[PDB]
Amino acid sequence: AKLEITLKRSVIGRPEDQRVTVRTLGLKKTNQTVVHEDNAAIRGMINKVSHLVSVKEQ
RNA sequence: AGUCUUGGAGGUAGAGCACUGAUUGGACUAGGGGCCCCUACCGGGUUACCGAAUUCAGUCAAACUCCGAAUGCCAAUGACU
Repeated sequence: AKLEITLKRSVIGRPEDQRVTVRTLGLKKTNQTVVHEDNAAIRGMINKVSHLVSVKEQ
């Protein structure tokens, strides 16, 4: 299915490894709501971070 | 470029004491002197006077490895952004 991905959190103050992964999700600023499909590829990014992001299912 | 995917290369942290060294303690002991006895340093007895090896347990390492993670790196492979 689909799921929404937002930010509670800014990227400034976080390492370089977790910085570009935010860029690849389409997320640039804070509070930028972005929807994608429930796939294990994007789930692996969330499982890698899970703490800049408040996840949102449907 | 990132994530997931399978595939490795590699010998730290850890852990182990099998190699390397270090080192505890007991049993045991070649052998060694010593109380010295009998006495050509020659015949043999003796102790906790030591003791190599010996095995039993016991620790220890930046330059000890039979072992060995997380990650990080080169990948192929598709998928997504």
